[PDB]
Amino acid sequence: PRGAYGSTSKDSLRPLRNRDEWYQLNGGIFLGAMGGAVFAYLLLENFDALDSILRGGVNVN
Amino acid sequence: TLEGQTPIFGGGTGGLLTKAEREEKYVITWTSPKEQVFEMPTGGSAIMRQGKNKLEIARKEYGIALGGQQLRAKFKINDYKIYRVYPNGETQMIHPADGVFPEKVNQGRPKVRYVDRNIGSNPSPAKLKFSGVQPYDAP
Amino acid sequence: SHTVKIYDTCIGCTQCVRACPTDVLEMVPWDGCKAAQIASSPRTEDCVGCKRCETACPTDFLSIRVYLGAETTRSMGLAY
Amino acid sequence: ATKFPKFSQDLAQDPTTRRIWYAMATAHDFELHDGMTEENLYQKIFASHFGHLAIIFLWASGVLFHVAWQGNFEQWIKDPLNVRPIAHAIWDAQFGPPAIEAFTRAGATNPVDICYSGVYHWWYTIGMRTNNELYVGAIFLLLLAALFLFAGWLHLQPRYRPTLGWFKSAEPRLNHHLAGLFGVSSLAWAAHLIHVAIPESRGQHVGWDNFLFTPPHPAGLGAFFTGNWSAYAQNPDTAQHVFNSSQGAGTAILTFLGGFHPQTQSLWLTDMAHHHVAIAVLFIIAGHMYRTNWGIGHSIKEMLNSKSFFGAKVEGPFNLPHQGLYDTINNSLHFQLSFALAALGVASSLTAQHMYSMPPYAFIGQDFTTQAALYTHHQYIAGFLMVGAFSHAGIFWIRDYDPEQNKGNVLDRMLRHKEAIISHLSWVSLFLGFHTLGLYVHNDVEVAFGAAEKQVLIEPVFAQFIQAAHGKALYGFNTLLSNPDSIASTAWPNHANVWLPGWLDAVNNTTNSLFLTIGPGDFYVHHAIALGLHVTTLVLVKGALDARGSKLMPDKKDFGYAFPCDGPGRGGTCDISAWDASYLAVFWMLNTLGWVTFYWHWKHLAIWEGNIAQFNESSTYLMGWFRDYLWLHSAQLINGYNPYGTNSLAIWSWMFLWGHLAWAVSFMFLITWRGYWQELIETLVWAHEKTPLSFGYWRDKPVALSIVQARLVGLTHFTVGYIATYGAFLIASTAGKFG
Amino acid sequence: SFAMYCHNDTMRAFGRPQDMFSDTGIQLQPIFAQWIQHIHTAAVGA
Amino acid sequence: DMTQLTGSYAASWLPWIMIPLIFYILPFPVFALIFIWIEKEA
Amino acid sequence: MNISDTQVFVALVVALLPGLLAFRLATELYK
Ligand code: F6C
Ligand code: CLA
Ligand code: CLA
Ligand code: CLA
Ligand code: CLA
Ligand code: CLA
Ligand code: CLA
Ligand SMILES: CC1=C(/C=C/C(C)=C/C=C/C(C)=C/C=C/C=C(C)/C=C/C=C(C)/C=C/C2=C(C)CCCC2(C)C)C(C)(C)CCC1
Ligand code: SF4
Ligand SMILES: [Ca+2]
Repeated sequence: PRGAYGSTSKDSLRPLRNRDEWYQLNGGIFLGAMGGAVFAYLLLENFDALDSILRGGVNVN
Repeated sequence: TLEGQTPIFGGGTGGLLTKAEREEKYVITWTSPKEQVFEMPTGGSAIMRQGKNKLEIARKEYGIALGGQQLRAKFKINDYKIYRVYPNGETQMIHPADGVFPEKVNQGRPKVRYVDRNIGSNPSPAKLKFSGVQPYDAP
Repeated sequence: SHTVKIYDTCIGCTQCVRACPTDVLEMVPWDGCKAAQIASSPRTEDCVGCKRCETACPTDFLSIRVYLGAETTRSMGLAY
Repeated sequence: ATKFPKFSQDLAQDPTTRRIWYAMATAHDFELHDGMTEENLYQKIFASHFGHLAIIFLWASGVLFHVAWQGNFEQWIKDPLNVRPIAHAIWDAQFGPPAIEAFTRAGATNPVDICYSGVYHWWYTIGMRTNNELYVGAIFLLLLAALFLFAGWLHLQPRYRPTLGWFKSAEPRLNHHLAGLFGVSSLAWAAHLIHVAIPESRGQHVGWDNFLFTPPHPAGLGAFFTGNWSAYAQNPDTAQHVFNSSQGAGTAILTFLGGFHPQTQSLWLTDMAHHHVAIAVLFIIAGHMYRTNWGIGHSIKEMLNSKSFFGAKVEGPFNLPHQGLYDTINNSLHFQLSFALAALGVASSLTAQHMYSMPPYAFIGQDFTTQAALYTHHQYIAGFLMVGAFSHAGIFWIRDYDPEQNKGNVLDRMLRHKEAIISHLSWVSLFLGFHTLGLYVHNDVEVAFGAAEKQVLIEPVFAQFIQAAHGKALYGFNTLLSNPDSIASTAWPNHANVWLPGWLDAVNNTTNSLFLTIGPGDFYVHHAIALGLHVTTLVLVKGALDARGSKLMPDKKDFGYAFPCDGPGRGGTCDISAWDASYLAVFWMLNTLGWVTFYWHWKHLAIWEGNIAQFNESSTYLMGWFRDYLWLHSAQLINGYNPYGTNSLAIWSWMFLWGHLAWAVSFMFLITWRGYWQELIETLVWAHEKTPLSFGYWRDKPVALSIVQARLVGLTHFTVGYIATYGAFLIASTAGKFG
Repeated sequence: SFAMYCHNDTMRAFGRPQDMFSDTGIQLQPIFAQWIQHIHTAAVGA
Repeated sequence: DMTQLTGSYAASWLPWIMIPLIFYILPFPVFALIFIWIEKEA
Repeated sequence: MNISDTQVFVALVVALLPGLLAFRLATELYK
């Protein structure tokens, strides 16, 4: 590879020197991004229930 | 390698653990005049064979207890030896260290950790502040 | 490891060596007592600190002293 | 080995869970750290003290901020006698609607806690009126804590690390801490009372915006420099003065009236200003006693080493050899810490004994729960400080005392008759215990058998005489201040008893706690307190004096302050170290302070009820304490929640049981000992190794807690349960029956 | 056994009796002991 | 109303988020930090 | 009349100064 990802490059800030590492990183990135987006979406979609939760309003009944 | 036949034992829960395979293990070997029943150091009874035996034990105190209080005191067996076995395979014989039992004085043994005074003359800790020397280690 | 020291009041009765459950002590030639022998502690790495040796010592005060120190696997008496 | 702990390779090489436990226990024992020098010891301590000071300032900032943010300080100003001060808001998401309603009170629209620390009364007396003033104080303390945090870092940089000689210079430190830290601070506080607090108590606002051009007295500073100091005492606050208003308000800034302000039932603000003025002068004078750099001044080393009394040959002060002591204190940080802890312990006891009897804050004497909380808080802290004074005294004997440099001096003499000291302390404890308990159970049997007239009821005549000598005419004695014709009351040469009319009014007032009437029930409990004081002293003194050694362990000094035992030999040596004596003494300190706070609380409960006769007739036998104090006053506490609902006492109910639970857990650590648990842990170690799907494995081998660690952990649960159980009962039994 | 008592104390203190382990909340009926009582009563004909 | 946790004080939404953060959100990451600190090899 | 939203936010920002200095002192004492 050209530049910082060549064999002789000593770039300590760019340590993923293998293609397989990059593909595994990409798979993790996609799955984690989808999971985090869905987690935020679920928290926001249930914001009324979660706001009652964090104020103790679910303990009326 | 350590030679000898393991005593007849059906298995127990007080045997070796991960420490035997990871850090160290101990082996006690002895010769008996006959087949007889002895007590395993960690519970249960085992049958020592007619010839020479070999028992694997988790701690050195097990060998001293078995050899000292059972083999010597009860079965009149005085030729037991304790080895320390490391995971790499290195084996060293540790008891009796020089072939003579420690309670019997043997020539050539040096004095180790001997203090040339009575215990009441140890210096006060205030004299040895910030020096790192304990009162019992003071000259 | 624990530290085991032997002082000059030892009378060479061999009782501390016999009482040791891990063979830390042995008896060595000496001339300071009638028995012509004194206790030694060459194997303090195997000392557990039970202080059985101090219990067996007949002199007053003790001719053998155990000072509990850094704890290791074998000093803690751990089979695991 | 592990990096943690950085200060001990012996612990860092420990392969068991004991390594983590002991790292936290010995982290602040700087002297035992690897490669620790004396100079590095003092420098690390000096920076540590900066951190502790910053923590105190942050703590005070948090108290101010939460009151200004969520409290009701401004509402409480308008009616201090009927408005409940608010500590902070409650945000517990597990609350139900009944709990939310129960804790929504004191005029708030959200759940809140009721402040019982007295900070509302304190800030009100010192002239704070608005939440913005509290907020500015909170912000100021944040910056002050930042200043001390930076100072600690600065004095660790290589150029600013003080030398060991700087730390050892005792005379300049005493001069600056007496004249400056005690004197100038007292003078500055008196300035705050004169310039701010007193004008604010008269309806006049004085702040940073107008204090430069608003004189505190009409005579100005001219009266001070011309010698006309009496102008400051003219026209004091009238007996009809209304606090925080100009109605009936005088102009004097330094009076010496004595007694209490008739409305607030607290000490006069102008009296407190003159108090800190006179205290400042005395301490500034005291700060010039020792020589630093100009020849004049005493040398403490010379005074201790002196052997001539105006020519006559003497052993020393009071004909007692004090030589060699200067180096003993100056080289022993534990000796210095022992005096500092003892002085703070006595000061904390004096705070508790004097704040309830002479309330210094407006209307704080009428906040019954606050009064009980403050007295119990400062007495228990005093007991802990007293234990620490003797604990570090025992540490001094082992670590810092050497017989050679103290040969023949007064410190060596004490060690040479320790048996006489310990045996006589044992006799006093036995005499007090046998007769105090014996008289209780004698009264128990008589009252139980319907013969309450057959009780032994010794009158506390000696203490009653002291109260009469202070002006209490209730007992009918006619001595000293209770006798108007006595030379003490008249002060015949000068008649300068301008304090006496105010003092006598407060003394003979039946609505305050100034010299509460005492009878036979008070006689017995003080002898219970004397028993507790002497036994706790006996345990602590015996541990300190036997720290070097005893017949059972002649060489105890070579083993350190805290070791488990010396084995089962020689009969057995459990709890033989000096640390163990401090461990045992905490049990007696808790018991003694229990008797002290039980007595204070029950006596004040009877007075506040209007049922003083209950205490007078029931405190003479132990069943009266158990029935009319414990059982009787627990009723409303244990009904904070029940099958019918919850009220505001539900927290004190839950914490009451929480303290009992922590107390019970301590018994496990204290009764069961290590070898039982080590064998059990070994069995669990086997189970884990043989169970599939349990991929976890210990990096540190699980071991039972050490012998010493068990005593400490058990003592901690015992103490925490002790404080939590009584604190919940103290708050609930007083706040449930009053404001 | 015991930590559910602590659960009950906290629920009752919170003013949440419906979350308690009780006959009126989360019920824990000893059905096997109740069954034995019914069997032993019906054995004699009662 | 007294059926929910509320606050009449300024920024009453602060306890709404700070109580979860300090008590059951951050403490486990904090324990993880300390655990890594006390287990690091020399 | 208790403090306002701005005052609470100002106190939070101001508290960062002792917060960072506490970290500096703690790490310095660790040396
Ligand atoms: C790590 C890993 C591990 C593992 C895996 O891997 C395990 C496993 C086992 C098995 C085998 C068994 C069964 C289980 C049960 O049931 O029980 C438990 C429970 C639980 C729950 C446990 C727990 C589990 C795990 C831990 C999980 C974790 C997760 C989390 C969430 C984390 C979190 C984190 C954050 C940061 C906080 C057991 C047991 C026992 N343990 Mg055992 N573990 C361990 C850990 C631990 C520690 C630390 C300690 C101390 C505390 C102990 C303790 C104990 C005791 C006492 C006992 C008993 O008894 C038991 C037995 O033996 O039988 C028989 N052990 N274990
Ligand atoms: C499942 C049980 C449970 C749990 C987990 C909580 C959790 C909580 N409650 Mg709570 N509560 C409960 C049951 C429970 N409650 C019940 C049954 C009641 C009665 C109905 C209450 C009544 C109640 C009130 C009235 C209040 C709380 C508060 C709180 C919060 C503060 C944390 C705490 O209590 O101390 C946890 C303690 C610590 C984390 C310790 C901090 C670390 C310091 C440095 C220790 C220092 C020790 C100290 C110096 C030595 C002692 C000093 C002492 C003598 C003064 C927290 C959200 C308070 C709140 O709203 O907080 C914002 C509050 O005001 N609760
Ligand atoms: C200003 C006061 C002061 C100072 C500077 C010291 C300083 C010291 N003491 Mg000391 N002490 C004091 C007051 C003080 N003490 C008091 C009042 C008592 C009586 C209770 C004691 C009783 C005492 C004993 C019995 C021992 C010491 C020891 C020590 C030294 C080592 C500290 C240690 O073990 O690591 C730090 C230790 C800890 C952090 C202990 C953990 C906390 C304990 C268990 C309390 C439980 C926490 C509780 C639940 C909540 C508290 C609030 C939380 C934030 C911690 C150190 C020089 C030890 C020593 O010198 O060994 C030879 C020792 O054995 N002290
Ligand atoms: C209710 C609990 C209780 C009681 C009554 C005692 C009693 C005593 N403790 Mg003690 N202690 C306790 C709990 C208790 N402790 C706990 C929990 C601890 C923590 C471990 C300690 C730690 C401790 C230490 C460290 C020390 C004491 C000391 C003392 C003695 C000093 C008081 C004294 O002489 O009074 C007089 C004696 C008594 C009141 C005891 C009762 C006497 C009985 C009632 C006489 C009855 C005679 C009768 C014929 C008996 C019937 C026959 C029967 C044998 C079958 C005394 C024997 C000190 C000591 O021994 O100094 C002399 C001491 O150094 N104790
Ligand atoms: C029903 C009445 C009653 C009872 C049952 C007791 C019971 C007891 N008293 Mg007691 N006492 C009482 C009334 C009573 N007292 C009265 C009215 C007084 C006068 C105020 C005293 C004054 C008193 C003192 C001064 C002492 C006791 C002691 C004792 C205990 C041992 C007494 C004994 O003979 O041991 C058997 C006797 C011996 C083993 C040796 C003799 C001990 C005596 C008391 C001292 C020698 C007498 C001599 C004149 C020196 C006096 C010293 C004194 C001036 C300080 C015992 C628990 C002693 C105690 O608690 O010890 C710890 C103790 O020293 N009592
Ligand atoms: C730890 C708890 C504790 C302690 C130690 C005390 C201790 C004391 N309380 Mg007390 N008290 C407590 C808790 C406690 N209390 C509680 C919880 C309450 C409930 C609120 C009370 C309520 C209370 C009241 C209401 C009174 C006391 C009083 C007293 C004192 C009695 C004085 C006396 O009779 O001596 C008698 C001594 C003499 C008559 C002296 C005789 C001559 C001697 C021998 C001197 C001889 C000349 C001398 C050598 C020369 C001087 C030399 C000098 C310069 C060195 C005493 C100091 C009384 C007191 O005086 O308070 C100030 C008092 O009226 N207490
Ligand atoms: C030491 C002082 C102190 C103490 C004990 C408390 C206590 C409390 N605060 Mg608080 N607070 C303080 C100062 C303090 N405050 C200051 C100075 C500010 C302004 C920045 C705030 C701002 C604040 C907000 C905005 C909120 C609280 C809340 C709370 C409660 C829940 C805990 C929480 O969420 O923390 C939150 C803490 C912060 C946002 C910052 C705290 C900053 C202080 C100075 C840190 C102190 C660190 C301490 C000294 C080091 C301990 C050392 C260790 C050995 C013990 C609790 C009653 C919550 C509440 O009211 O619930 C009902 C809440 O939402 N606090
Ligand atoms: C530097 C710093 C800082 C900052 C910080 C930050 C920037 C933070 C952030 C943070 C964040 C931003 C975080 C986040 C997180 C996240 C998470 C935690 C997530 C989770 C998720 C999940 C759990 C998911 C799940 C899932 C999946 C996976 C699939 C299916 C679905 C679900 C949803 C289930 C500050 C200034 C403060 C201070 C100073 C320092
Ligand atoms: S028991 Fe004591 S006297 Fe006997 S040999 Fe050992 S050290 Fe010497
Ligand atoms: Ca619900």
